[PDB]
Amino acid sequence: KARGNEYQPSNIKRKHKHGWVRRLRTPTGVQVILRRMHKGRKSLSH
Amino acid sequence: ARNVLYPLYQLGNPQLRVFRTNFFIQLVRPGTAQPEDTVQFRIPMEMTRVDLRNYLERIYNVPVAAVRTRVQYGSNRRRDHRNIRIKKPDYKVAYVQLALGQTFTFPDLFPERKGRQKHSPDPRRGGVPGWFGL
Amino acid sequence: VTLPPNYRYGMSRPGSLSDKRKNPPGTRRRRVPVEPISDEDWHLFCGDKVEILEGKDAGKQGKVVQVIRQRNWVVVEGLNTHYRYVGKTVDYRGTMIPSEAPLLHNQVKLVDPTDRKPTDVEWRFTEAGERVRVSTRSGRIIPKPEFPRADGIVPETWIDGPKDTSVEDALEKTYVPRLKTLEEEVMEAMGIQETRRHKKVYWY
Amino acid sequence: AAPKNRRSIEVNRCRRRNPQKLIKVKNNIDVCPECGHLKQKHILCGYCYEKVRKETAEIRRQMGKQEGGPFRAPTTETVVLYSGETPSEQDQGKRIIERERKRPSWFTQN
Amino acid sequence: LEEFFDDPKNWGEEKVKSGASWTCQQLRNKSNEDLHKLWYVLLKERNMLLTLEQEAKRQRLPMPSPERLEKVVDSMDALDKVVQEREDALRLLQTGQEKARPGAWRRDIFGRIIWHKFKQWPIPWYLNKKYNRKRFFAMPYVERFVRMRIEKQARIKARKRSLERKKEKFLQEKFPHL
RNA sequence: ACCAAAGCUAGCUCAACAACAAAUACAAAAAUACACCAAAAUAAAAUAAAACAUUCACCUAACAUUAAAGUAUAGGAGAUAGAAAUUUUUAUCCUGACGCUAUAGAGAUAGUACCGUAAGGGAAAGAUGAAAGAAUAAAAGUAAAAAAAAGCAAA
RNA sequence: GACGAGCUACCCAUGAGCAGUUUAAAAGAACCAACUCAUCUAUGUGGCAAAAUAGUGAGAAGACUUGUAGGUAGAGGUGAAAA
RNA sequence: UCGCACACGCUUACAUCAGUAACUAAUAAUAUACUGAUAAUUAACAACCAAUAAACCAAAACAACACUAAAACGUUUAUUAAUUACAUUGUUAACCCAACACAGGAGUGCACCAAGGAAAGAUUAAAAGAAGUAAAAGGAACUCGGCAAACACAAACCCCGCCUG
Ligand SMILES: [Mg+2]
Ligand SMILES: [Mg+2]
Ligand SMILES: [Mg+2]
Ligand SMILES: [Mg+2]
Ligand SMILES: [Mg+2]
Ligand SMILES: [Mg+2]
Ligand SMILES: [Mg+2]
Ligand SMILES: [Mg+2]
Ligand SMILES: [Mg+2]
Ligand SMILES: [Mg+2]
Ligand SMILES: [Mg+2]
Ligand SMILES: [Mg+2]
Ligand SMILES: [Mg+2]
Ligand SMILES: [Mg+2]
Ligand SMILES: [Mg+2]
Ligand SMILES: [Mg+2]
Ligand SMILES: [Mg+2]
Ligand SMILES: [Mg+2]
Ligand SMILES: [Mg+2]
Ligand SMILES: [Mg+2]
Ligand SMILES: [Mg+2]
Ligand SMILES: [Mg+2]
Ligand SMILES: [Mg+2]
Ligand SMILES: [Mg+2]
Ligand SMILES: [Mg+2]
Ligand SMILES: [Mg+2]
Ligand SMILES: [Mg+2]
Ligand SMILES: [Mg+2]
Ligand SMILES: [Mg+2]
Ligand SMILES: [Mg+2]
Ligand SMILES: [Mg+2]
Ligand SMILES: [Mg+2]
Ligand SMILES: [Mg+2]
Ligand SMILES: [Mg+2]
Ligand SMILES: [Mg+2]
Ligand SMILES: [Mg+2]
Ligand SMILES: [Mg+2]
Ligand SMILES: [Mg+2]
Ligand SMILES: [Mg+2]
Ligand SMILES: [Zn+2]
Repeated sequence: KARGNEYQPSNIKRKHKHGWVRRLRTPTGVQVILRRMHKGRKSLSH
Repeated sequence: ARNVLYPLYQLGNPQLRVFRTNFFIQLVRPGTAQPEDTVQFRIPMEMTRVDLRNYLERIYNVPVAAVRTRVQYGSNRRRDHRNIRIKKPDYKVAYVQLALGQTFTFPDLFPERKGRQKHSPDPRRGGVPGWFGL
Repeated sequence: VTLPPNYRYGMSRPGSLSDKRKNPPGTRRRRVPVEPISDEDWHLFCGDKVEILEGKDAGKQGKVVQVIRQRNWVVVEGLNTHYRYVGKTVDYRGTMIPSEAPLLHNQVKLVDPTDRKPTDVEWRFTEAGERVRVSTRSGRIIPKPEFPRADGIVPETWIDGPKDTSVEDALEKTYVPRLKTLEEEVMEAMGIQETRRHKKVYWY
Repeated sequence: AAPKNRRSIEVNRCRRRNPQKLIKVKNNIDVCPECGHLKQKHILCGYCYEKVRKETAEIRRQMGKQEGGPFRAPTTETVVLYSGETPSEQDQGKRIIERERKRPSWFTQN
Repeated sequence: LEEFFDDPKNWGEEKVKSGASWTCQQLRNKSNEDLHKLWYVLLKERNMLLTLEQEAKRQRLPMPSPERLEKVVDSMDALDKVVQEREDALRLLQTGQEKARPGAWRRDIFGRIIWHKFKQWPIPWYLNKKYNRKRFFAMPYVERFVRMRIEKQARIKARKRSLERKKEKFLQEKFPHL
């Protein structure tokens, strides 16, 4: 019906999809970290 | 002791000892009314209950009956001119209760013991600069 | 100590009210050019007698209160002067104080004690290895101004409270250079006997 | 409908400086014989009504003290007294409020 | 329990005098037991000062003689330096390993070179699960990133130089020296 | 008269030369129990050929520099692509600037605010003085100073 | 070449709801709430709202609604096909 | 008259004292939402919290016993399990997802008030709009259509799909 509320906060899903461990498990995740360090972000991973 | 490595415990090890203790205490005036048997200490974050008990008894020779602890959350909400957040530090609070029937009271630490020019312009002068005599 | 990258020193202490008012948390101002003078090349101190060569007040003599090395200033007591009120309330302006205006070091020469004249001071290392200031013009040794300390505690007039350690005890050498550490030392001293030993532990 | 053109400052000065949008000058202002403040001819004096109001508030407080609770209110007529006054026979048999201030000049004895 | 507070007569007074803080040289002369004891005389004083601190903050009153808190820090800080030496000297004289905790040089996932502080486990490294899925080594693609920061660093260095250059010139044209 | 306006610095371009200590891959920042580890397969197309199918430099590598030469060749023999044999080169030292001044020059006072679930995107700004331990009135828009038959607003 | 299934499509785990009334009955049965949908009309249209509100409607022990947590990823997924 | 708790989710927005010229409130008053200083939720609830062998065909449905669609959940015996006060951690709120101090989206347990809250800033009573109430005689003559609305709420005939979905 009405839209824009799509994001329903969950702490478990947040850490499980975007968290540091999930990144480190896969090569491309690693490169996400790498690119994000090369741009020097305050926050690397959720 | 804080920030130190501790030896990994296994069966029949030496009793763990710390010769120079790393912690530090604050004795704080309770923000709410609490019974005569209760004292309140902010401690460092990494200190266990048992630690505060032994620390109190052996350093200060206090007969402690009961200890309880909670963790206080400092606000994350105040903003810098750069609009980055200032975080007040989180800190642990402990309540101790004295065993021998002793009553504490927080000492008043400030007893109050210590160690007229009217130049006002003349209403009837009408703005004349009085210094000048004539 | 709290410092930003671009900062102007206003005679006010870095950590003070007048300073937080002078340059609030978000200011960045124009660069202040400072003619570089290395520490070893610096010939001025607080307390010595100097002659002012510049301004409305010149040819005069005076004592130095403090040197601010960052912006390179010297302070002559009550010599270069401008007027500042202290108390100001709605109906009243109180305490007009003559205030020392800062002076650059190009306008101030060091005075040799004997004949009271301005000179160029130059560092010499003597035969015995002391660092003395020799006048180029007058050819003399110029002292440096032995001066009080910031806390106002003079060591000669002093008394111990309950918690002050008496000199004799503090100086006493009790050290016995033997190969134990604090743990074995104290444990042996306190008479705490330990028998059982640590099992083997792996390190990764 | 959207305006077809920006209006010039000329047209705007015409419209919003009109003699109708100007604030009219009120001609009924006078002074009150007592306190000499300003008041409009048909309205009570503000400054006078103030001291009246304050005194009414205080007398209502003291007569709130003379009453025990929310629903309890007197069946007698009330008469308020000031320092030095004793009830007349006309006024006796009535509830009496006693006050510290000597009776204000504008409030009469009757 | 009174030891959390100043001597009762000393409370309302504005200024309170105290000594200098301990300098290392004064501490080198003490034996082990004496340092060990001094530690607690320092400790208690520190707690008492801390309490007065907080209390003064609560009463909305400026705190008497703040210098004290600076001093009791230094001495403790000093005392530490003295014992640390006596351990760190002695451990050299015995073993000859400079660093007190065991440790190694590692190439971690991100291709940095890192100092890996060891940990103490009850079982050998080939049998420890968590330690096994920690990877110390790099993959081929990391070689590219490895290059980039070497290159990035090289720029921040190279254009710092070029600032110190300019500074020398301005000053010299602004101040006709000699 | 308001709103505004002015500084010269922060730093950049381009080029030569060559604070520990603890905590961390549990849902990173959580001292501590039985495992597993670890892995590799051509660059494609956009576009040129006035369409589009074979074909389309540069995009990986080093090889440099002056030539041989845009030559031999290779190509829907079209578009375009393109060598080698064989030849040339004196040392370092000697750093700067007909490079930018706060809509420029770095995105940068920052990868920060903020926007994204996430990969990712990504700003804005500073100005007195020796000393504040001394307190020009020039853009548009308006105000001082509503408007009087008529008409590209002027001549 | 990455990142997306915290929305929605469909599954896999593990939980939770469904009062009354009628009927021998929990029978993809009636009536009608909670709960779910979205029929019809009028408001609203830089809205209260990037799809709502008021009335009015369908279903309401089932191919039912719903919570937490997994899974499938674009040359694909999923689809009681509306491309 | 959408009330009090917990779950998820938010992070000090909560508490006391003080200040509000101007910032937040779409205005004021004053302050749960602005600013400063100071404090604060205390474990018995909740999280964390053994393995391996062996017996055991026999639904939940007030469960007697059944129905078809065949149903989530463990006891007991044996072998070993550091044995030792007090571990560590969650505890405020007027709150969350929708750019907002959004007439909207939100799981569960008990409630219908004992608990929560104000539809009007002040007037005036024009038109036109929105919502509601009542209407003489007539009762679809309105209009694409009885749409909307009704002191009605019932019947019948077709086409297309069989049916609930
Ligand atoms: Mg969004
Ligand atoms: Mg605890
Ligand atoms: Mg607790
Ligand atoms: Mg083409
Ligand atoms: Mg073309
Ligand atoms: Mg084409
Ligand atoms: Mg190509
Ligand atoms: Mg810029
Ligand atoms: Mg975010
Ligand atoms: Mg103008
Ligand atoms: Mg004309
Ligand atoms: Mg999933
Ligand atoms: Mg899902
Ligand atoms: Mg039912
Ligand atoms: Mg049914
Ligand atoms: Mg209606
Ligand atoms: Mg129905
Ligand atoms: Mg039906
Ligand atoms: Mg479906
Ligand atoms: Mg079809
Ligand atoms: Mg179609
Ligand atoms: Mg919660
Ligand atoms: Mg306001
Ligand atoms: Mg938690
Ligand atoms: Mg929780
Ligand atoms: Mg709560
Ligand atoms: Mg919205
Ligand atoms: Mg109104
Ligand atoms: Mg009307
Ligand atoms: Mg009507
Ligand atoms: Mg009607
Ligand atoms: Mg009628
Ligand atoms: Mg008709
Ligand atoms: Mg008709
Ligand atoms: Mg008809
Ligand atoms: Mg109808
Ligand atoms: Mg027909
Ligand atoms: Mg059908
Ligand atoms: Mg049905
Ligand atoms: Zn009056």
